[PDB]
Amino acid sequence: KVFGRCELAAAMKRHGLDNYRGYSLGNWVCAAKFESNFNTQATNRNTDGSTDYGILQINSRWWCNDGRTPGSRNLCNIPCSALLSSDITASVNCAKKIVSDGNGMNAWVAWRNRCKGTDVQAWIRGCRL
Repeated sequence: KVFGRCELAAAMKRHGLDNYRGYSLGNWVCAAKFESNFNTQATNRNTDGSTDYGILQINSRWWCNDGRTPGSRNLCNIPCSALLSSDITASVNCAKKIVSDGNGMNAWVAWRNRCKGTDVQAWIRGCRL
């Protein structure tokens, strides 16, 4: 499912992401935009053999099992495939644990490279929330 901008912002807000660990809603929308173009089915393989999954490109080395990243952890306790569902619930709850891990949203390279320090609120502008 390819989310609309406002649609995803409302879904993320409903799942407790606005201001989660100090990160306003615009940060998550911005990250999803540049990680996955709002597409829940986005996957991208990394050079170490791990794969990024779903709306927030959650990585199989640490956070989910894809049966294909040897010596990996499954700290979100989910199959990576669940991260691709049109329902973002699994992606959101896993991201909550990623962003609590110490490094905040720097765990997402596109957030730090393209969202951090910009006007992220513009990403929820015009949305009814």
